Amino acid sequence: MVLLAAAVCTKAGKAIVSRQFVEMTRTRIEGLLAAFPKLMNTGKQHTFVETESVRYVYQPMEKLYMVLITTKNSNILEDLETLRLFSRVIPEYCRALEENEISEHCFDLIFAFDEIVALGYRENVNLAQIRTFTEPPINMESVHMKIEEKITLTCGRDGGLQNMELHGMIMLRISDDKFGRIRLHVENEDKKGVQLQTHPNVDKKLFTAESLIGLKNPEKSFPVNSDVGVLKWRLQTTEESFIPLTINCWPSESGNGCDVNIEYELQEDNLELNDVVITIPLPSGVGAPVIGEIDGEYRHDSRRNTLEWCLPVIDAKNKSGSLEFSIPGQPNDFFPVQVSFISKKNYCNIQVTKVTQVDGNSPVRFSTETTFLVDKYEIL
Amino acid sequence: VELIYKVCHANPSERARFIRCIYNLLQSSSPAVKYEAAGTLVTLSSAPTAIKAAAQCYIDLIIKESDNNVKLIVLDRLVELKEHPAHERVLQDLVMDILRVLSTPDLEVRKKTLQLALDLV
Amino acid sequence: MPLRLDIKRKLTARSDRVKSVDLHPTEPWMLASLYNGSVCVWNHETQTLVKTFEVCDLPVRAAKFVARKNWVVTGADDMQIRVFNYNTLERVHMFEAHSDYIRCIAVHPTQPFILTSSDDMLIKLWDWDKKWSCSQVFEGHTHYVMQIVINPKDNNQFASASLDRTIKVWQLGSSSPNFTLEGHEKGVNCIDYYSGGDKPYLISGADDRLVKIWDYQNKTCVQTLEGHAQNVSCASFHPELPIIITGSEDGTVRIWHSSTYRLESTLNYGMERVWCVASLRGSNNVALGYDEGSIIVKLGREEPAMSMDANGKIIWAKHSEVQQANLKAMGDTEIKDGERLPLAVKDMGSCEIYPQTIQHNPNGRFVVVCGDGEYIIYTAMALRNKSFGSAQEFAWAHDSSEYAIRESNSIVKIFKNFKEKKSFKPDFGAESIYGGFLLGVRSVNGLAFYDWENTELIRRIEIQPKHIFWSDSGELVCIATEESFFILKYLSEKVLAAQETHEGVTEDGIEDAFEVLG
Repeated sequence: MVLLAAAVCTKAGKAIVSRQFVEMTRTRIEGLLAAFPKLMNTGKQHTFVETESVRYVYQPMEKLYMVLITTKNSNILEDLETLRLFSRVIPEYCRALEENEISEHCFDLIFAFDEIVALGYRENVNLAQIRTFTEPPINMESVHMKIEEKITLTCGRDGGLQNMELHGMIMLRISDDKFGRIRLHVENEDKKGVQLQTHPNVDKKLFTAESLIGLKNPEKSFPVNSDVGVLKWRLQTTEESFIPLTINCWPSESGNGCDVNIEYELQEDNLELNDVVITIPLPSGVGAPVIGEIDGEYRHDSRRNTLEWCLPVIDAKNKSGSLEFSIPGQPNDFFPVQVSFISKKNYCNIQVTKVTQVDGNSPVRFSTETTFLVDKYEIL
Repeated sequence: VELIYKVCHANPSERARFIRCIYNLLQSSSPAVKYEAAGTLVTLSSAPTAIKAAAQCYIDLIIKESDNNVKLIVLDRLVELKEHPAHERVLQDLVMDILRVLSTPDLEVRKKTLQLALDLV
Repeated sequence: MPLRLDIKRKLTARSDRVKSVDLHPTEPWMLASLYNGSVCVWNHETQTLVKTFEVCDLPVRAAKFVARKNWVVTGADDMQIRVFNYNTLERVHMFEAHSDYIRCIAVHPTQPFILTSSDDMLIKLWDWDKKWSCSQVFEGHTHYVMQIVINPKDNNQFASASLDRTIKVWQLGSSSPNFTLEGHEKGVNCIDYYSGGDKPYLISGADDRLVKIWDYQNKTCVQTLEGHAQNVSCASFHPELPIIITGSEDGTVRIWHSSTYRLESTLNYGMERVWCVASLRGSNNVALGYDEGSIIVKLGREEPAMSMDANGKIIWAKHSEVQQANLKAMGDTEIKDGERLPLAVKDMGSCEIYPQTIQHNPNGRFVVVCGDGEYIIYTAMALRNKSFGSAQEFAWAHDSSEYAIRESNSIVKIFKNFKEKKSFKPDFGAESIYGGFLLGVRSVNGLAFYDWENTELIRRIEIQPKHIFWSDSGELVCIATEESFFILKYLSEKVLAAQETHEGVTEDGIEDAFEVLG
């Protein structure tokens, strides 16, 4: 409700007919209408006048007031507009306003009021609607490739893959004299999801076996967006993407308290991830936690209602904690845990097999680097 | 859900929010020159001299922001209707003369007007 | 005979036969009194209907505003004039104005009076301040008093028209008509005065198809106006413009020039049977009551034609120390910028045409009077016929010894030395013209600029203008537009390659030759 009541008044000192959308203003309706509409709603021949902390909108018709009352307001135009539509509907029922004829068509008017303003929100009405109801440097030549990717994952406790998707691009920065043709060879990709974009100056080659892409690179750095998958794409992490982390969550009911063990697994031991954090949520009746972890720091945070474990760099590792809970209610379902991580590989598995350049002698592929970042990575 | 990046896009509803949004993007020394506020504002004093008297006040305020000594109170903006070039045709002062009053318009407007002559100059 | 007009339909409303039409004495509203038993008023500027009043359930023939009280007087077939407040919406007073229905009411703002004219052959006076007591009763008319008007030279005087073939001029003081005019021969539907402080005139309209003009000073009938080709329902004088506007039950309205009575226009609407006319006293709105509704119409001439050269001959037409037909005016005065400067006119020689637009040359060597599809050139300060030409429109350009004209063949023309230039002839069509060096011609929702070099389309700007004026170097242009304003750059070199090449499309142009500066 914003609109307390929609009311037709006689300034005889009583609300002649009126509508209470939901039980609130019963008897209240009559006293307001009876005092205030007598004074012209205390108006001066102004449509808005407010008295005793209630907004009264009105129009005089004879010894009668057609009145809209609100004590809250959403918009200027609106309050008038419901009153106005009401004023098209009221002479159809009662041939202007007049207490005896208003009285006789209590049902008509009242029904219109419910229809016009429903639970205090100003709906619209019309006389036809109403009817249904009442019916040169090449020494320098070098090339660098940077594959930046983000992976997203939703997984069950069971380890169900659910949905995943990798987003990425491979940027190339090349210092090469002349205009050299380059051929790029990459692994073959599949994607449950979809998206691939190719930079201009990218040509597609058809070969009986293997796929190839060739292009003259712009100098400096540019998104390759080569052909093949492209060097600008959304691939599905689902399609052959590796999820650097798998979290195995074992919640346990210690009884009054709860013991949670969180298992983190990384890919090959040799590779190390960085900026890893595991966010393990906790229930509202927290008490306090005791957490233990071999590597990194772990801290419980109230407010957040989550325990956050941070590890600068990890070959791979795990954490455990015991929680104390007051037990209101019954058991609560767990919310998913999320992780942030950085890995020096792409888990879209993009591999740059070979980029051979022509128009000249061998350039040096000084470096190829891979930056892998976590997107929305969630596991229950 | 309110606040638009646009000018509008159409219709009274969008239009009504829009003057709120405009006052944000320039709060500084009242609205000065009233925006889409002007339309509701007249009815706010339908009884009848009080609107002009009020209107006269805003128009005087708007002319200039003077020194603001004892009854020299004109706020709003310093230059937006100036005062007093000697090449301005047919000048600012013609409107200023109304405000000097004996009763030259009616008494409610008169009381506002005498203060308002004092206030600009 | 030529006259600055431009008939425009300001607002229309459909309703049962509106006997009277009124403009509110001081407000922008027009009230029409209908046979709906209702009178309705609408403010035909913002197109808002301000209020309606239900006077009777039987026709309300008359309605007018008594603006000071903030009240409206109506006279209906209740045989009453009922008064209402038009902002506090209630009936202020009820009184019996007559023994019969009230055809017209006239309001004296300077006195408390309304006199009303009724078809009980009597006109009665009521004083609003007494709470509509009967101040005076006028007995003179022996027939149906169709209309009443107040003389603007003595408000104590009014004339009433009755179907008794007279319009009787009465004074308030005197029940009886202090003199009678026999203004018509088949009864007088209407009386009006030609307004002003120095205009003693009457008009009579009659059902003999004719409107007659009378001079009340001399008492003679100045002329007879053909009126309409059927009974003239009403006739009135426009104040500002020299015309008479009449209405007839044939659904036609005609406008007559009040200097030779030759037909200025005939207007029909699909509303037909035009009962009344009335004119705004501040001039250029007339409203006409019809069977099927009312219309408020806006007449043309809103602005003056004049131009200021460098010789101090600032020439206008009409006005004081200048005639309309001939041409004159000078303005050598430099008195203070804060007030309006005197007329300061000095006499200027011959003219042969009417000035649709009349203008001095911008540096002072020519004078142009344009009129009736022709331009006549008169010499700056000697006014001997220099030259002649064709022009439904004439505009001086920037060059002002090259000018643009609309010769109205569907190509905008340039005349140079007042001799036609056919090296100028748009590969657009035309609908209208803007002057300056690159002539703007508007056609096919475009504004196209044309060269005075080979008339190729330089560029088209996709917002049509109000005007084009070009600087006096002809590289910069100022465009008056509904957009607001443009300043554009014409790069001369870019135009020379483009125009020669004619790479600029027939109706779309080349978007490089011109560039949009700001």
